Amino acid sequence: TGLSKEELLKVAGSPGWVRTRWALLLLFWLGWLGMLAGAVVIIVRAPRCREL
Amino acid sequence: VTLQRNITLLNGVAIIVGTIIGSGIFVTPTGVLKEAGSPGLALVVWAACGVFSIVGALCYAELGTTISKSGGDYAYMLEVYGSLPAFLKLWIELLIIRPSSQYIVALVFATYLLKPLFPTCPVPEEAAKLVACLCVLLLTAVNCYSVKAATRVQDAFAAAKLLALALIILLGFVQIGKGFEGTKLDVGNIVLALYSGLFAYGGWNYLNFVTEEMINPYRNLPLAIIISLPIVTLVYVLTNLAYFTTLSTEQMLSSEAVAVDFGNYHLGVMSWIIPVFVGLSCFGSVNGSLFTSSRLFFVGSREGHLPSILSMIHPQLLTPVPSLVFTCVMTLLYAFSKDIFSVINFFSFFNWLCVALAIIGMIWLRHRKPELERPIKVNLALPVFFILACLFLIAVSFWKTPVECGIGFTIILSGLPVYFFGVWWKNKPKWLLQGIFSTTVLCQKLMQVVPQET
Ligand SMILES: N[C@@H](Cc1ccc(N(CCCl)CCCl)cc1)C(=O)O
Repeated sequence: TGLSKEELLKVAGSPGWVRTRWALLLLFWLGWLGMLAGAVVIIVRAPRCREL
Repeated sequence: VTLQRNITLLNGVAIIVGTIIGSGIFVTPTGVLKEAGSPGLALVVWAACGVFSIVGALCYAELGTTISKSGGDYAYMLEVYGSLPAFLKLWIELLIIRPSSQYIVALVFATYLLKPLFPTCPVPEEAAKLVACLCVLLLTAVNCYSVKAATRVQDAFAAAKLLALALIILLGFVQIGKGFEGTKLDVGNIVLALYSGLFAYGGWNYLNFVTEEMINPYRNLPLAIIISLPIVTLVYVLTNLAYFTTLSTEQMLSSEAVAVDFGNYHLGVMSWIIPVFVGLSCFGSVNGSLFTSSRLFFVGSREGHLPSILSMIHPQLLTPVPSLVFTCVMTLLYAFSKDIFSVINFFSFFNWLCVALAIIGMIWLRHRKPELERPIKVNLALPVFFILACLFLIAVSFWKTPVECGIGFTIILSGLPVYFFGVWWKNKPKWLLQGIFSTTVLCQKLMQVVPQET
């Protein structure tokens, strides 16, 4: 079994960890936008089907 | 903290109707008609497999309100067959069944959503895999922020399917307004035709994996099944009737995506409508499959089967964040395997096997424990009819397609080793226990998550 709720309250509010969460919840959204721009680049940089 | 019961009667319908329909109806009919061989008998198996689905789900409406617990088809066998039989299912559901199903349906989202930028040739593989994964990442985030957000998303993409199938039925009736042959009747063939609908209807059990999150399950769970699954049945027979107004047997039995060709036949200026609707259909199927899977891995950890990181909840937002992050990572790790459509077929039958073991367990409980309260009960003939129908259909797999089975069955047996080391052993080396605890508290500190209080 893992850590207590009221034990976690002693650590989880430390500025180091709050800055860590702020950084990661920026980096995830940034990395998703990275894949989005990537996908759009693939869709531009690919040969379209010739018409019938 | 505790997970609040946010799923309404309507959201309970949108969880089920919004995940049954998915890709199935818009791509499967060719694979019914190949084994039916006739537009007469095809419209029979679409109704008959519907009837099998209603009686199955009606067994689950009982079973879920007898146990009254959120772990669905895992809980309902843990309460019966005990620790290791439930673990074998959970291991397979965690490692294979659910990551593969999410990933391929996310791929169906991508490949159909992009289709009008590539009308006559395959969409490029990198674009498909990126767009598939961007879907799984975005839906994971939506599920992490708010149960209210994810359930209000599930309405939108439940509606999207019913609107799309309404558009198919509308065009069908318009062609009837504007203006049984050939059947391969063999008793050893038509059972394989009935099997083809058990991709298309499959998913009616999903509402049981979220039982503890409905506002009043003793009403909502059986009522949402009875509202939903007959509506799906009606929609399917009308949708296939609509296809058979437009496409000949020779077109339908050869075509790649029957609904897209149907779309091209009528909607020449705006033919991309149906391709995009099959895409948006899938986006809601992934959401529901992801929401619902998160609860299984969470519940498994409460009952001692999985590491105690996954039982934790985020106090500020009241979502099982580690389970959703695990769901996502495990699904995205699945994306780069090659022969997926072999995998999900040779394990296709394992779902039906477990559904049968669950209703067998229900009758074994009605013998052993009349002590348990049962706010609704089904007449025992329906379970017995349903278990006959299930075990008959399991047997078909080993007649028509046994060849793959050893590759799947190896993974089932590979569940036993991990059970012993992970669950029965109780972590005797204190250095491994300290490593587990260290790993745990890092996740705790990082994600800001805490155990549930009952
Ligand atoms: N009707 C669905 C397709 C579907 C059906 C059944 C399963 N299951 C396992 C067999 Cl792949 C149930 C447990 Cl995940 C998964 C997906 C749609 O069209 O989205």
